[PDB]
Amino acid sequence: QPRKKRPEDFKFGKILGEGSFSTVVLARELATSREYAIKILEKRHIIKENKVPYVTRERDVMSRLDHPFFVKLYFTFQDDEKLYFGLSYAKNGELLKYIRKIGSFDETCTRFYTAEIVSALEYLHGKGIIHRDLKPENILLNEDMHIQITDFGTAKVLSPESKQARANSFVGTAQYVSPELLTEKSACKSSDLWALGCIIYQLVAGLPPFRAGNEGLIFAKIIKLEYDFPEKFFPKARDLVEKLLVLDATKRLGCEEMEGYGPLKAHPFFESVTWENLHQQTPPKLT
Ligand SMILES: Nc1ncnc2c1ncn2[C@@H]1O[C@H](COP(=O)(O)OP(=O)(O)OP(=O)(O)O)[C@@H](O)[C@H]1O
Ligand SMILES: O=C(O)[C@@H]1CCC(=O)N(CCc2ccc(Cl)cc2)[C@H]1c1ccccc1Cl
Ligand code: NA
Ligand code: NA
Ligand code: NA
Repeated sequence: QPRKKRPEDFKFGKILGEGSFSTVVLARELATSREYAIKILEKRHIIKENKVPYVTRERDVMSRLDHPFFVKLYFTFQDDEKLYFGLSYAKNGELLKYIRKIGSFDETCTRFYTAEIVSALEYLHGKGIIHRDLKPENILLNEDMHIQITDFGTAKVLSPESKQARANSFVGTAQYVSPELLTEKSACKSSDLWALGCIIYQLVAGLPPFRAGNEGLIFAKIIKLEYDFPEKFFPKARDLVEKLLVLDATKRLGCEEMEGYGPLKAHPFFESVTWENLHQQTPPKLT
């Protein structure tokens, strides 16, 4: 392995963002001149806030990933005060920023970005991992405008030894949380497909489908499947969303009980998509 890195091996630049318990800084490694986004956590805070399992989970999960549509974890290190994660830098930031600025994506852009998310989930689920907090804030964009999914401290590696399907930790974001987590108190891979349906809806409509000024109101709508489509919504995309936003998690297109990603990739909304080539394709410009 390469020499373990230390803070003094880098020059830090701007803060890229600040979370409730972490700060991400842009950094240049002196010996190479490479750029990294380094996520830095104060140990005393992680302890106070009961976040040790989160930090451990983030490292363990990201260490297993090796796919172009995910933020890469290159290294970790620590000192007396802090934990450090050396991540790929996604220069163009959050997908959410683009939704806010443009309001709606056109059909070509919706299809392209949805296809990348589907490709990423196929990989993640193939490794028996549930994301559990999939949302536009956690889909970053690299310099070439391909996706880089992030935020794995609330992900779950399902145990292959027990053929585990359900995860019991209560994690997520209200607009994207699945009805099974609310009613049955567990999530499954298909919970991410529910989140996918909410995201596709959001790209086209400009708002996620279950929305309210507080969480409990959103929960009430999710479990009733209470949402509507705006009058103009690409029809094949509406069909796809209606096949993802299904209360019964065993009936969502793409889930294991529905025979997996093949039928999802075969949906008519994706007819023009070349799946094998996506990360090397030039993304359509977002206008
Ligand atoms: N790999 C990266 N490249 C570029 N920006 C990043 C990267 N990882 C995280 N960020 C940005 O850094 C900011 C802080 O991220 P961080 O994980 O610390 O908190 P968060 O996910 O925004 O909030 P919370 O963790 O409280 O839910 C976020 O806005 C994120 O968009
Ligand atoms: O578990 C691991 O893979 C490593 C191994 C080295 C190590 O001791 N740690 C961190 C242990 C830890 C976690 C949280 C706090 Cl608040 C303090 C110590 C883990 C760690 C080191 C650096 C950066 C992140 C992490 Cl999770
Ligand atoms: Na996040
Ligand atoms: Na985060
Ligand atoms: Na959340």
